[PDB]
Amino acid sequence: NDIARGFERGLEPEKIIGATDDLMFLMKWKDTDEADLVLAKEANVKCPQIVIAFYEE
Ligand code: NA
Repeated sequence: NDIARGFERGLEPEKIIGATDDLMFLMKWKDTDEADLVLAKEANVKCPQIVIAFYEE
């Protein structure tokens, strides 16, 4: 889970580009070309609309 502290970077999420197994999302950050793992449990709460756009895919 330590593998997935992307939020601590303090950037704004933009878009989930992937997932893997505790469920994790590869999160892409706004305006940069960078992505890091964050825990789905935590993304649900911090950026629910973005979590949801990932599912409608
Ligand atoms: Na959101």
